[PDB]
Amino acid sequence: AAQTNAPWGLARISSTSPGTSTYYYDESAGQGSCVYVIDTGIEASHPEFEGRAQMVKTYYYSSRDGNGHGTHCAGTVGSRTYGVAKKTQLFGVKVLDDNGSGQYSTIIAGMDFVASDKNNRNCPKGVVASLSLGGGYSSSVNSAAARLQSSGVMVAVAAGNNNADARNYSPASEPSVCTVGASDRYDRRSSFSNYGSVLDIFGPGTDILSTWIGGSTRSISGTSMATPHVAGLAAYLMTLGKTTAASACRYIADTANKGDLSNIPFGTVNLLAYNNYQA
Ligand SMILES: O=[Se](=O)([O-])[O-]
Ligand SMILES: [Ca+2]
Ligand SMILES: [Ca+2]
Ligand SMILES: [Ca+2]
Ligand SMILES: [Ca+2]
Repeated sequence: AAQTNAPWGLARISSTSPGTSTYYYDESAGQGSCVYVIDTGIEASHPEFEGRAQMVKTYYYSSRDGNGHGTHCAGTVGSRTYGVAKKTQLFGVKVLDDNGSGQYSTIIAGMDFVASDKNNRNCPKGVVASLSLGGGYSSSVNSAAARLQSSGVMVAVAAGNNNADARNYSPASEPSVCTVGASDRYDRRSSFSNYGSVLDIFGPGTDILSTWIGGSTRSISGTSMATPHVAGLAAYLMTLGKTTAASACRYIADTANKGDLSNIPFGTVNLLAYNNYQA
């Protein structure tokens, strides 16, 4: 399948070269998979989600996304226009308040929640969790992410936006999950992207168009935007039967575009998420 005039990041994930604008992907499109977006919520009523999104948990007075961040990330996972995996099921877990903030205790509970809640959902092709969030190093937060992964969920987490080594941030620094850095449309490391040995992969993260609250769209930047590209890619590849939740991060690294990013510090992987889709 071909989506013309796609957001650059979608075109990038199905290309061996920067500078194209069509996204190519197998029409299965992540059908039968599920992606949990653990964030500020998801505006499930957005036409872009086509009834495939729903809120399943909140720790606050509403399950509504009063911020936009979670809706944007969910859009990059699975919206019809802005998403990687255009037929996946999206589940929102609101661990961040409408200011985009959340206590680590709440974030941990949300991860635990997903590990169990997947047993209440129909996801025959597998389960992914996307965590576009983080803060300073916490062994408890890392352990929660490790448990979620161990439970059979492909966990993708943002590296962080500190232009620093991700070793000092969580859940970025948990080795067993998929830690995602950000690139731009010219295949440069995004100016803000964290780096380091713990990164597994880069995805598009600068100037990413997606859904926003109030039935709208906007372009924003962050490792938060790169992460859902990788989460959606995992769901897509799992639906194709090419990999599993336990092995998807490694598979994505194996099959990535290699050596094509600039300003990658010595000792950080030079790997850009790629679907290797061949019609
Ligand atoms: O190229 Se675009 O319109 O910023 O995705
Ligand atoms: Ca409500
Ligand atoms: Ca450093
Ligand atoms: Ca890892
Ligand atoms: Ca290893």
